[PDB]
Amino acid sequence: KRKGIILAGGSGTRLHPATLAISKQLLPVYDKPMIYYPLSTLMLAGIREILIISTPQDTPRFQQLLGDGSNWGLDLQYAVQPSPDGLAQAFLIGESFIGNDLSALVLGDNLYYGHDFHELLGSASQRQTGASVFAYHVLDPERYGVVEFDQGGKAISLEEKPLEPKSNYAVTGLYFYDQQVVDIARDLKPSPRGELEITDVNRAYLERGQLSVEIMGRGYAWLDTGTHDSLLEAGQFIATLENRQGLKVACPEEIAYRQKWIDAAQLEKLAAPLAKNGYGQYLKRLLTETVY
Amino acid sequence: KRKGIILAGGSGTRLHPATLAISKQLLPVYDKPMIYYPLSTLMLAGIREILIISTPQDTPRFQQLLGDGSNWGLDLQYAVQPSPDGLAQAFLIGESFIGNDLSALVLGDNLYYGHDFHELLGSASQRQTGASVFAYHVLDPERYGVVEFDQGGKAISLEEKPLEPKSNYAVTGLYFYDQQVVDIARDLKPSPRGELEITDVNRAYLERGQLSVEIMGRGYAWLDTGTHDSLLEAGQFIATLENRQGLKVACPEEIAYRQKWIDAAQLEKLAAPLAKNGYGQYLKRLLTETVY
Amino acid sequence: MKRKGIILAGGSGTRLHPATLAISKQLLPVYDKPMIYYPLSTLMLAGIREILIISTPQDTPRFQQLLGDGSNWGLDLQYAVQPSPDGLAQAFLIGESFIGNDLSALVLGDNLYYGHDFHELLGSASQRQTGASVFAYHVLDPERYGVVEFDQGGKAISLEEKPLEPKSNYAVTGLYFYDQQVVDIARDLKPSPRGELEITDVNRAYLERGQLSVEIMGRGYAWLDTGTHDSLLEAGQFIATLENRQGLKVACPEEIAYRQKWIDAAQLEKLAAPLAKNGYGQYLKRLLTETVY
Amino acid sequence: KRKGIILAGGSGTRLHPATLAISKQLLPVYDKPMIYYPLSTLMLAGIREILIISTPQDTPRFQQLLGDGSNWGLDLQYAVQPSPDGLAQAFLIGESFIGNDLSALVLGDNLYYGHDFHELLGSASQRQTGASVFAYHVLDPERYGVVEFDQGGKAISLEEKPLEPKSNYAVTGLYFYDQQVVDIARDLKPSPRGELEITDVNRAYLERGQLSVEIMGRGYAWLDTGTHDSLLEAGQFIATLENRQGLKVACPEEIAYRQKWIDAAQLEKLAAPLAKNGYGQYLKRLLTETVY
Ligand SMILES: Cc1cn([C@H]2C[C@H](O)[C@@H](COP(=O)(O)OP(=O)(O)O[C@H]3O[C@H](CO)[C@@H](O)[C@H](O)[C@H]3O)O2)c(=O)[nH]c1=O
Ligand SMILES: Cc1cn([C@H]2C[C@H](O)[C@@H](COP(=O)(O)OP(=O)(O)O[C@H]3O[C@H](CO)[C@@H](O)[C@H](O)[C@H]3O)O2)c(=O)[nH]c1=O
Ligand SMILES: Cc1cn([C@H]2C[C@H](O)[C@@H](COP(=O)(O)OP(=O)(O)O[C@H]3O[C@H](CO)[C@@H](O)[C@H](O)[C@H]3O)O2)c(=O)[nH]c1=O
Ligand SMILES: Cc1cn([C@H]2C[C@H](O)[C@@H](COP(=O)(O)OP(=O)(O)O[C@H]3O[C@H](CO)[C@@H](O)[C@H](O)[C@H]3O)O2)c(=O)[nH]c1=O
Ligand SMILES: Cc1cn([C@H]2C[C@H](O)[C@@H](COP(=O)(O)OP(=O)(O)O[C@H]3O[C@H](CO)[C@@H](O)[C@H](O)[C@H]3O)O2)c(=O)[nH]c1=O
Ligand SMILES: Cc1cn([C@H]2C[C@H](O)[C@@H](COP(=O)(O)OP(=O)(O)O[C@H]3O[C@H](CO)[C@@H](O)[C@H](O)[C@H]3O)O2)c(=O)[nH]c1=O
Ligand SMILES: Cc1cn([C@H]2C[C@H](O)[C@@H](COP(=O)(O)OP(=O)(O)O[C@H]3O[C@H](CO)[C@@H](O)[C@H](O)[C@H]3O)O2)c(=O)[nH]c1=O
Ligand SMILES: Cc1cn([C@H]2C[C@H](O)[C@@H](COP(=O)(O)OP(=O)(O)O[C@H]3O[C@H](CO)[C@@H](O)[C@H](O)[C@H]3O)O2)c(=O)[nH]c1=O
Repeated sequence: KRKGIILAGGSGTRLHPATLAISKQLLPVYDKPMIYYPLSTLMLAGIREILIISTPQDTPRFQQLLGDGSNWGLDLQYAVQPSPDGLAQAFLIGESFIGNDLSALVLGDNLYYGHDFHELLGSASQRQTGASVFAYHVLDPERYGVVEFDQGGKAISLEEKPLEPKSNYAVTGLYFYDQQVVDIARDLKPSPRGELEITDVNRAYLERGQLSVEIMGRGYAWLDTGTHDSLLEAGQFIATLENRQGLKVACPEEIAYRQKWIDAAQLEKLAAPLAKNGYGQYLKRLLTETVY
Repeated sequence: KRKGIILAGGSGTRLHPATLAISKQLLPVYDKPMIYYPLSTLMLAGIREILIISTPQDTPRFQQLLGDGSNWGLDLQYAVQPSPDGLAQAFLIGESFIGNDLSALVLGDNLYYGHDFHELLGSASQRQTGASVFAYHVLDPERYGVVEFDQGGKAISLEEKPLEPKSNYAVTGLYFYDQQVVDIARDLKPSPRGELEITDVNRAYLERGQLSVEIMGRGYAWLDTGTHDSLLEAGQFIATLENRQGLKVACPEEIAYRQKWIDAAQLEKLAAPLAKNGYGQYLKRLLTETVY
Repeated sequence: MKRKGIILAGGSGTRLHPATLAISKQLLPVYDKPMIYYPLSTLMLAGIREILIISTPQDTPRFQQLLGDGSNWGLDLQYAVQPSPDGLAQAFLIGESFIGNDLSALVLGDNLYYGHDFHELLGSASQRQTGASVFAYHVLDPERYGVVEFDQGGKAISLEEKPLEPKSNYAVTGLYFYDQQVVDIARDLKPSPRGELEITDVNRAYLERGQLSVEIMGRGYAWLDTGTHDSLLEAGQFIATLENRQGLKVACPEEIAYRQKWIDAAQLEKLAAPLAKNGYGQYLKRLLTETVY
Repeated sequence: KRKGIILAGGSGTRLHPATLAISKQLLPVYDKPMIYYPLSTLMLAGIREILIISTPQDTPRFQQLLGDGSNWGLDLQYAVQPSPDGLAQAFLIGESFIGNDLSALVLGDNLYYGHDFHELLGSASQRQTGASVFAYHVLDPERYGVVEFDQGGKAISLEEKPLEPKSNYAVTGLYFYDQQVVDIARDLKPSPRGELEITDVNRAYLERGQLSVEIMGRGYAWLDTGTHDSLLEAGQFIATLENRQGLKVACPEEIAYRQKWIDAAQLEKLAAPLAKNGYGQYLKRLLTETVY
């Protein structure tokens, strides 16, 4: 059983004054709230029990939007991160929620998309020992956790936001962990950036020979919605796919239905109040159409 | 003395689930909140005393964002519209705020842009009798209030969302009124579709020969953020201009400064807390650069 | 086994007027490189090195100027003219001598495919040695396309070209793999009510013989076509977003050639040289010393 | 009478490999060939007699697209620039075309748009002395000719592509000249950059107190299609305006009709060949719709 965490707080300075009114994670990516994207990622990984961590001010907003998850066949819980003191804090704030389980963390502003993403997630969720992370070729690796490989394609080092990156492979905001993660996190000291770093967690596993770094190929899209510009680009990306296909990306209701976490009667009840816009009409259609 | 009103309420059924967490009027248009755009419109019209009308739930959000307006040389007040029962309710809700003064109303999701907009506004503002409104050629006039002209260019008829529009000219969401508006609004009954219509207010002035209809030329951009797609397009539009020019659209701080409503010292105090991001850096730069 | 490829890159481009009064739709850019690069890349990724480019009489020399005989990219490119855009199936009549007694593949010039493991999706189809293979893709407006209907078991049961009342939301994309039966099939075709020699009629002949494989191309793949002004803009934006995020380029023939070992490192450095004053040349250079997984 | 020149040559290296296929000025901007835009600019300035200069290979292609211009009420002529040796060569190549007339040069890859652009053009075009150029605030002045002003608003220096710009005002790719330009261009020698510079022509006028630098306000769009990114952005801009308005930008047939250079019957005849598409349909619509 893997438990899931969505880390959806974080500093808002950058996006002010746009996000003076709204935390980044509540802004729409095209036609739905940003949080639906990472939420769908956990769902596609087969995870139904999820802890959403956000700021004292946004946590109540998330609860209002998403409730307890029961309408979607999920178990959502919530916790507050008082200060954005680092990704790895997720595992301290989430210690009691995780228990003795395996886990997965996804970042609030990370959007993934592509063919057979469900299988890629399935493959990582099924390795019960160590940790799995994903490496993606990017233009500006200095902005991210960076992973270096040897001549044989094997991962050999990690560095957080290196001044002189050793590769162009970023470690994306999606992480699968075994039961070792909490104690690793508990032992960390803040980096010089003043954060409790997920890269330090991932390095702990790498130093024990227990970090699986899978390449997320260039056929996938991995987008960061963290700037005004990237938020725009991501909206256009989603729009182009949805308008071409007549299918929506990261509709939790659809995913719950396809996974059999809710039945047709439940989906029909979710479509009603949204019946007057394209979203509800979309849900209704999924009841009478086979989609492969 | 002309007072301003921003009508910033409205139903969110359309934009759900994106606007399930945030109403249309608080969503960013690229890099700043939507309400900054119509606010800037009033400011460019020389209006400093402005009433913001929103939903019960949104008024405190607007208040948090904007305060009393004193930081920007403005006098901002707030009122609530309990149900989106028509644009003309603005004059009932704002009857006391208006007093015996002239007024202007702008719609919360309307974004205007172009060369000599400030002169177009000033001219309408200087007309102390009757009403003034603006007509703009559009592709789908059936979505809007539509104004018909005779062979000599005189406005002859108005119709709200006509099934068979008489022209391709939409009446935009920006209206200037004399003291007659409140009593005209007070005598209106709701339309078949159940709204107290701005088009009916406008028709009352037309039928007395006191409605001025100015053509807003194709050189201007008049956009609305009413839909997912149009918000995306409005974001791209603003981004292209800002990134080309190194100037921002609808920064209230800048407009206030340029209009002499706040001095250099006040502008510097506004920029400090935003100094870590591009918006604060922008305000500071405005103190040392002459922009024509 | 060798399969031979065909790009159908003709037509009038009427929907794109007046932009296509200047150039063939297939020479217009999609973001940073000519549209034709994209379908060409698709054939290359299917392991196909010998490719006939069919175009209008006026545009044929323009493609010859851009691409040449293909030898610098390790390919064998040839050209033939379609006098009038009288149907996709005409590709097999125009290309009959080119095809000879070989397996073939046709890709449409304004079709742009992208996604994870597309390379393997192409290789599975290209490596078959019998029947026809085509791809079904869920779309919003199936009435604009060849449409495939399935029974409750997932089996293809009918094909209709541009149906006013589509039987499903699955379009048959502009990518087709054929065995040696196709030329004789095409030869017996008559113009449809639309006035064309239809690929859909070709595909129905295979279906009738139980020899049509319809593979679903899932929603994780992007299949776009640049037929409208709007569509072409959106395709450019899509490529741009990917390229700017990744530091990698989509459908660079020089890269794909180098990766398939059809050209060597020295060959690539040579291609990069004349292009080095721009970002595209710089990227080719970077590929010589960067391992990309 | 002023005569016009469109410099539509150059290598277009920044656009490789797209411009291996085609001259940059033959590539579409959204819906019509790039060259329509600068052509429309000249036409909007009242100019009917225009010389189009391009490369040896492309000049014939422009002749094929546009012909002798008689069908649009113009007199279009062509000349080859053997090598892209500087904007000022347009005055040498075009020496005989110009004769003893006033002239104007517009760059092939520059796109202007905005309210009262026609009046802005008319003012400059109708002057009968000196040189007129336009200054536009930009984010990256180092890429352009840069004009500096004194405290009084008076232009005091010009630099081409300065590493350390003295201002954020670029001199755009539109230039109006009296009879002095040809002899000025004749005396120029190639710059450090290896080019016969328009900026050198402009400084010759500035030295004699005969350069009018007019500010093109932030209300106007001035874009150029020189990078892949900027060509994309220009296309989206045009698209947004065209789809909102149901009007098209830079349609030569329209402009010619509005200026009375062609009549209705002439216009019907031009739409006929284009009727099966949205562009022909638009021309037809112009015959029976009054557009203010
Ligand atoms: C630091 C911090 C962040 N966050 C949230 C905010 C965002 O949704 C998300 C990521 O924050 P950002 O600030 O975009 O990304 P950043 O924290 O610089 O980088 C992280 O995210 C990258 C992937 O996006 C990784 O490559 C880096 O290794 C990792 O450290 O996590 C929190 O909820 N709490 C925090 O304390
Ligand atoms: C099912 C579903 C998927 N997605 C997103 C998740 C992924 O980013 C992307 C693609 O979904 P995936 O299920 O990973 O892959 P997809 O291309 O649909 O491929 C599936 O469908 C193909 C066609 O039947 C099969 O041949 C593949 O074996 C199968 O994996 O779409 C959604 O946003 N919502 C969904 O309801
Ligand atoms: C009806 C109503 C609307 N609103 C807000 C929501 C939006 O910011 C703005 C406009 O409402 P919408 O419903 O987008 O636009 P719509 O109401 O269809 O039409 C209005 O706005 C159009 C232009 O935007 C005009 O051409 C029409 O004449 C006028 O009736 O007004 C309110 O705040 N309260 C309301 O009662
Ligand atoms: C007439 C015409 C114009 N344009 C371009 C030129 C400009 O970049 C932009 C706006 O055209 P202009 O004629 O400069 O300006 P516009 O905003 O239409 O304003 C005009 O129309 C207004 C409304 O009737 C008048 O109040 C103004 O006096 C008049 O100048 O559109 C075209 O691309 N094609 C056209 O046919
Ligand atoms: C009819 C015809 C087309 N062409 C070129 C033009 C384009 O690159 C490409 C496709 O032409 P279009 O007119 O977009 O596509 P269209 O003929 O409507 O539809 C075809 O392509 C669709 C996929 O794009 C399929 O779903 C249909 O079954 C198929 O008939 O083929 C030619 O070169 N010659 C032709 O005779
Ligand atoms: C190699 C290459 C690919 N492409 C396009 C074709 C596809 O649309 C898209 C993805 O390329 P593909 O090779 O199909 O798939 P990609 O996501 O890179 O996955 C590969 O790379 C993965 C990461 O190492 C491997 O796990 C996979 O087994 C392998 O198939 O990129 C290009 O445009 N140019 C190229 O040079
Ligand atoms: C040098 C040269 C250029 N051209 C064409 C190419 C373009 O359509 C147009 C401009 O060329 P570009 O090289 O993009 O623009 P660039 O030459 O960097 O700069 C010019 O254009 C800038 C405005 O776009 C100005 O601000 C500069 O003062 C001016 O020198 O002229 C020619 O046809 N022949 C030429 O010799
Ligand atoms: C001053 C200012 C303007 N704007 C918006 C309002 C308009 O949509 C657009 C253009 O502003 P306007 O002031 O109406 O027009 P603009 O093009 O700057 O033209 C001005 O500046 C020109 C150049 O000095 C003068 O020749 C004109 O007479 C003058 O009106 O920019 C802002 O968003 N922020 C601002 O601070």
